[PDB]
Amino acid sequence: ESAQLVIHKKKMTSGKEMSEFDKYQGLADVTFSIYNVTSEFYEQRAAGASVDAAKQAVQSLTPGKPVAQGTTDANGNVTVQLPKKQNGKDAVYTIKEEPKEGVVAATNMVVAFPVYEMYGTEELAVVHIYPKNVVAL
Ligand code: NA
Ligand code: NA
Repeated sequence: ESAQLVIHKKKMTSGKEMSEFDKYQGLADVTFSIYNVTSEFYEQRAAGASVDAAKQAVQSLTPGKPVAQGTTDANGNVTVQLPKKQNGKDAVYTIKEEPKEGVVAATNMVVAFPVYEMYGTEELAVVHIYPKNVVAL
């Protein structure tokens, strides 16, 4: 009933691990805070938003206390576990990078369960993400 979310923080110059990103240095000691936006997603949906629009909307929301937080290790990685469901519904989370001196923070990202490899037929129990700031890139 929980999935692992593996967050890879890269200094940038599918849902599965992507070897392409190994060209970039991993950044240690970066904290990510993960917020439950499940209710907010379903509200957007009930108001007629598409799945994509609903995700885009809740991307800017960080309601309440983070359900999880993790700080990257020496290689730039951290795993957190997240419930696949919240209040009986397929869960949606907003992932926020905490500000850190000398680091360009990623834009907030949304992860909506279940996750399929981008879509394949097998649900992922391990989801890999690579938060980035495209405007900065
Ligand atoms: Na998804
Ligand atoms: Na990044």
